[PDB]
Amino acid sequence: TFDMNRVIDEFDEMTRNAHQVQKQTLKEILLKNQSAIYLQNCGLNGNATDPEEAFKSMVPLVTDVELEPYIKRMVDGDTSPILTGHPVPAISLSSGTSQGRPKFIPFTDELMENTLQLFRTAFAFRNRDFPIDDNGKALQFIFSSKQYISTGGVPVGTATTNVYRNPNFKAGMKSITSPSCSPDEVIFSPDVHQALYCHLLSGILFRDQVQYVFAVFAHGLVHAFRTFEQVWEEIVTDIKDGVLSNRITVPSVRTAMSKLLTPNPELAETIRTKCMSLSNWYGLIPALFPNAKYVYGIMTGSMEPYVPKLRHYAGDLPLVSHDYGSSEGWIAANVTPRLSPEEATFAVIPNLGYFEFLPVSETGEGEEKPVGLTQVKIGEEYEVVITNYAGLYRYRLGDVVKVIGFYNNTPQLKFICRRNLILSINIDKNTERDLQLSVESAAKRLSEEKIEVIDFSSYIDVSTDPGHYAIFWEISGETNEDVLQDCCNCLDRAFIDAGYVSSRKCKTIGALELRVVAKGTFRKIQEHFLGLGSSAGQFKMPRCVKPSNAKVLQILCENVVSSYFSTAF
Amino acid sequence: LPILLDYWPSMFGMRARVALREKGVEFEYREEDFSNKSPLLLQSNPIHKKIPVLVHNGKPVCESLNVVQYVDEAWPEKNPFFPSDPYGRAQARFWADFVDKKFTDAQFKVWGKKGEEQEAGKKEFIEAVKILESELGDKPYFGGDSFGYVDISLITFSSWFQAYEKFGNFSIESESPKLIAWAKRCMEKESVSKSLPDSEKIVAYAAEYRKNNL
Amino acid sequence: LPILLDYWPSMFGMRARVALREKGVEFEYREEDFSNKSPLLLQSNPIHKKIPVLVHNGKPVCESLNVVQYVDEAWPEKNPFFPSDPYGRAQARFWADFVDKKFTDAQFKVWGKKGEEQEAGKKEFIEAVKILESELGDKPYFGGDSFGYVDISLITFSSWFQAYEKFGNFSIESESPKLIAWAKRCMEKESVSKSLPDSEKIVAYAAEYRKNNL
Ligand SMILES: N[C@@H](CCC(=O)N[C@@H](CS)C(=O)NCC(=O)O)C(=O)O
Ligand SMILES: N[C@@H](CCC(=O)N[C@@H](CS)C(=O)NCC(=O)O)C(=O)O
Ligand SMILES: CC/C=C\C[C@H]1C(=O)CC[C@@H]1CC(=O)O
Ligand SMILES: CC(C)C[C@H](N)C(=O)O
Ligand SMILES: [Mg+2]
Repeated sequence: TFDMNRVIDEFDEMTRNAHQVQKQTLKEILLKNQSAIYLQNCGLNGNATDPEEAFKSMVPLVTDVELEPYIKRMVDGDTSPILTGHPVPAISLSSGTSQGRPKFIPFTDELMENTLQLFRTAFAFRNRDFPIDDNGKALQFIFSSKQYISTGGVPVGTATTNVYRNPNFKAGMKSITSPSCSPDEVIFSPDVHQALYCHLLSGILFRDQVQYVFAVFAHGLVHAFRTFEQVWEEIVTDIKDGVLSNRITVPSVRTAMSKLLTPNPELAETIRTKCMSLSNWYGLIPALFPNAKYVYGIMTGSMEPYVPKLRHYAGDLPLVSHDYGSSEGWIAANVTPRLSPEEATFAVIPNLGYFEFLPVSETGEGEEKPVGLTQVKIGEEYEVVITNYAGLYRYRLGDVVKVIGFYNNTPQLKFICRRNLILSINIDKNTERDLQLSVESAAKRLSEEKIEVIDFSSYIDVSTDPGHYAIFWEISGETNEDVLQDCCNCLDRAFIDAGYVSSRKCKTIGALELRVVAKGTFRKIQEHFLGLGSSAGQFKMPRCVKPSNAKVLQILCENVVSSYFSTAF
Repeated sequence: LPILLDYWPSMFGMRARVALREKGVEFEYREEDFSNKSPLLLQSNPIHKKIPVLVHNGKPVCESLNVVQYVDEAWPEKNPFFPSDPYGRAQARFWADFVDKKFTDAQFKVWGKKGEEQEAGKKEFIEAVKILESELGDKPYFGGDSFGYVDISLITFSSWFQAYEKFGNFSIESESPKLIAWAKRCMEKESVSKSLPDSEKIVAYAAEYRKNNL
Repeated sequence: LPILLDYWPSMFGMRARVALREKGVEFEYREEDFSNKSPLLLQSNPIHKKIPVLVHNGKPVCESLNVVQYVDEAWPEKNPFFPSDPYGRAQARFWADFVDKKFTDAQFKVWGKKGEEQEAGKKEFIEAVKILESELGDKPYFGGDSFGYVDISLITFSSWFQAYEKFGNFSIESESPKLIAWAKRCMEKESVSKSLPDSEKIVAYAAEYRKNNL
């Protein structure tokens, strides 16, 4: 049960128990997993009198490339348990690359647990610094409308979807947050761009009680407020006449909004009367809801260049920093949210995993062995190592973080990085230049509509005979199908090489399926990435999917605003 | 050459077959007519008259877990079912007893009963599979880094997942895929791929045992 | 210091106490009010909520037979309950299983129920005590040349024999003497001579159970 004092006391003790609890976490992981095949080749059996010593001395370090085959063995047809154990109910993807190739990472119900508990503690602490009213709400531009079923009839999943459409999510977060503005069906709407045309509109639906504005990233709020900033005369028109815009086309969300709507005209006088009075939006977040205690999101790392505009958007309202963890590993929680974003540090909750840190202290990098969590030295930057419920045992994520201080017996970390970058040559290309170029060439047909492309990805589908690629696009607005079909065609029309030619001209590989994506999914990608447990080097988004890419994959199938097979060819 | 007195649809006997095949032992199969139980069967087990029965060096082993364990202890050189420490074997035993009793009685209600015990049986079976799913935390197998003792204990019910999926009208996969999936990992080895007969035979037979009595 | 979660009339708890005391461990005993199952008990086994529970290294060990083999594996240098061979071990496990099934149930019927249920229970226990008599044959014990595993498993039921005799209004000794006889032989071990409560009190507990459910 989510309360204030008893839990923060338990967390305090938890961060004091740090060595014991982290140890117990390791013991919990191996006791729950003495059966892993990789562990057999490592020489494990549980117990032992030199367990920590034997684990740190006998099980080797692994990369994305080497963890790819096993979880891959887990996901496709062979619903076989391997690295962790149980064929996880959902699989996750990793930023940066695995030799340009995808990376699979298991997701467990224990992870949902990690989420509930971390959100539980952090929310209690922020409520300690920025208390909120229990009868109000919060503007959450949070999304998880997409759900995909992998090549074996097994779901693969992002942290977001695996959390929101999770069975205990509604039961789990009822006490830890301020009630959601949008109906779940609108959140889970098959069209996230218009869907949360409806998000601005829903959070905006209950402004006076919206206790805070939420997106996990500064940039999340930034494009959410550039997109908040992308619908006014229309939102007003839609809500005014009681009739939503022609922009909206999905039957479930249309049913929802129409269900909500009735024609009201004076309020119009109001929205404009306030809005542009300021010198073009300083203090915009307070302007839209005057009483939101804060703007909560990831403010360090890659969001460092987005915090200013957001700040420049949030005005005088304080900007509060976010905790760190993911579908791959959970590390730190911020329990002192009142700290501004630049100085911000986050303490690590111990039972979320078993972490180790490789020093960069020598030159670059330095041939030094991993040291304990509290064995790490203050002020130094280390490489994060993960041993958690997610299939990472003594695994190198590949990011850099600094120890600023200690919250009691558990150390404070800091992130100043960006990319986990040393790439290698791929096989989901179709040169990245070729892919980016495909998007560019096909997108102008959309640019005819006064728009710019914001993001993209792709996926190789060998379920089908013949196999067929599926290209994904994130764009600014809603348009007709004809242009999209033409876009798919051009996507095929820009894969400039002869190989593609031989293939689809023949059809040993089927026509591209263009499942155009709604706004914010790739944003969900960056968002599920910089917060992953390691360091701020988590932003190189893999452009095309080999069966082993999952987070954008969970973010692949359901929200097909439209999905088409080339009518040409 | 060791003798096995067993039943082709019996899960427990199947545990024995999975063990003897899993290690590397040539062994002979004997089918037992419960109506006309063999003389060696009457002599080996005159009390329970149960299976599987493994006559080795002239002395028989009765009960499934007993035959399997007997196998692990007799030839402990290659693929050990147990972990090195007492507590690991302990987990294997606690969970094995879980598999053979509450789990087995619940499934028994599912395939062999009508009315109330079938529904209650459905509930018991589902909660049981999720608790077993939970304890496993995330283990590819059960007892150790590879094929386990309790692995042997529950794998034979994977030949019965179909009958429960049809009789219980539940999908033990969509509600707990990881367990059935655990079973299809184990199916890739030839021990279960050759010890346990076809699933359809078991669902049909179970339907026939239902046909025979009310 | 090993912590035992025990119940005074628990033949099973007695299986644990007899096991540990037989080997050579100094332990502490905690009496349970199952009305109020202990916080560590509800943490040891949160679903079964059953004893005996032996706590070692902060690890709860559950189930009676499980607990005694746990005893064997915990201090394997002095007093083993098993012989060296796998087959002998299999025999011991087999007969222990014998002790747990029809026998325990049979006694449960003889002292816990009456009438139509009762005589069935009485013929079943006389049958069981008889097969028991036959397999005992000559051995001072059961599970080995000395004090054994299953000796631990079945010696503890000998304090309930008084109850079986009175409610049963029987005499299990005339039909099968060597068993109870063997029991008082085994009573000389300090393991059972200090772990098992008085039989009059046990008879009285049976009296309470009976007076409550008539
Ligand atoms: N605990 C035993 C139970 C064995 C058992 O009852 N087996 C059935 C065959 S599936 C049997 O022997 N039935 C005797 C009969 O039908 O009379 C085990 O796990 O093997
Ligand atoms: N098969 C069990 C039998 C244990 C047993 O009967 N325990 C009883 C002691 S009377 C118990 O703990 N009952 C708990 C309750 O029903 O409250 C074992 O040997 O561990
Ligand atoms: C326990 C938090 C799980 C939810 C995770 C996401 C949110 O909704 C807040 C950011 C967080 C991303 C992160 O902690 O890395
Ligand atoms: C777990 C979810 C609430 C958020 C997660 N960071 C994601 O974007 O996938
Ligand atoms: Mg997100």
